[PDB]
Amino acid sequence: RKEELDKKLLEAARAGQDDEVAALLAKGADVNAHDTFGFTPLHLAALYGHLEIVEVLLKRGADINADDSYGRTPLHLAAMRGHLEIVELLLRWGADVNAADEEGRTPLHLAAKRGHLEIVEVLLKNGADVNAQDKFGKTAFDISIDNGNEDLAEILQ
Amino acid sequence: MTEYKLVVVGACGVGKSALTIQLIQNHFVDEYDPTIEDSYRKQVVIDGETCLLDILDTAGQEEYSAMRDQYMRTGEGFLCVFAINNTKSFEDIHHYREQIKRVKDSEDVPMVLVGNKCDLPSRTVDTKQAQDLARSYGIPFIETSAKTRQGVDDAFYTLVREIRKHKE
Ligand SMILES: *CCC(=O)N1CCN(c2nc(=O)n(-c3c(C)ccnc3C(C)C)c3nc(-c4c(O)cccc4F)c(F)cc23)[C@@H](C)C1
Ligand SMILES: Nc1nc2c(ncn2[C@@H]2O[C@H](COP(=O)(O)OP(=O)(O)O)[C@@H](O)[C@H]2O)c(=O)[nH]1
Ligand SMILES: [Mg+2]
Repeated sequence: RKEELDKKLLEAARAGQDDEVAALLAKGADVNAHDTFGFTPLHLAALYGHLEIVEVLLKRGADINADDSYGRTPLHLAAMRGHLEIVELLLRWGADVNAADEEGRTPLHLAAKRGHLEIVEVLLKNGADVNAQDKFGKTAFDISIDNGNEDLAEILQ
Repeated sequence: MTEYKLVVVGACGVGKSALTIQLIQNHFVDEYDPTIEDSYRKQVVIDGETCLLDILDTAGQEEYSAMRDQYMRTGEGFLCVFAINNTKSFEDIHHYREQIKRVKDSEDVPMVLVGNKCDLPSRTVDTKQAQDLARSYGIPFIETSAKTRQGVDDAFYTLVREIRKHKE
């Protein structure tokens, strides 16, 4: 029952059915439920670009700082997917800007590696450590140099 | 340390994410997000030497992705993973191989054929056909099973050794 309801909530968040998400939340589902890897409904809602589902989960009490088995918070997924509205909403709710995953990758590092300039500048505006170092000794500037993107290097400087 | 820029390519549901997670965290994920594409860094010991593996789990169906194509061009080895219980994936392995050949624009590209889901007893792709395809392509074939974590390390080490042989 509880597991099935949580799985239905996760599937509704992944698919992008706001009505189904609202109905499942009204039916007793858990906003902090995690799947096998650890993706909470907020993780999937941020990953798949459903701003309304993200807002509903945040209002209902979703753990915004929760992380999956690899330490990736929903901010990490929203940054790696290049969702400007989602990252702005997550930062507006006090998400851990300098959060670290199992490799110690700041969401700034993920946004730089993917190639999302707007996400990078938005994260920097809200206090993102440019000098942040992962577990392998690579910063955002190093990632920009490796990618060779001149615009990313200009923004990071 | 040597940073090997590995890539893992294949069809949907073949187990690329499962293999990568088994290598990185040594635990199998029964269900994983179909469209998660991220790079995992691992410190391994091969032939007594410490090496760094930077493995990309290509799982995005988008036609254009600057990070993905840059990683593919800069990649040094490719794991072509297919499910033995899925003939369609085995057929699409050739399409992935020719796509990688066109992108890299190189005749000799380090590739390793991987047959995932070896634990399942309803095998659909015969081992003989896969071995014949591998020997025709001149690349090793390794059978892996992410659920039991058998052959994953062997497949990754074979890819690394093939990369080293191509470099030398
Ligand atoms: C179920 C989700 C999943 O596992 N996926 C794996 C990645 N993927 C995928 N899809 C896809 O259509 N192509 C592709 C491209 C980008 C261009 C032309 N043809 C194809 C298909 C018909 C093979 C993917 N291409 C690559 C890839 C290309 O194309 C060239 C060089 C190196 C490559 F890796 C790829 F890695 C994944 C592709 C879908 C099925 C989602
Ligand atoms: N029994 C078994 N199942 C597997 C194995 N590898 C992957 N799977 C299953 O394949 C399903 C989809 O794999 P997925 O993680 O999506 O691979 P991907 O599509 O390449 O990212 C998962 O639910 C796994 O249970 C394996 O080695 N053995
Ligand atoms: Mg995947």
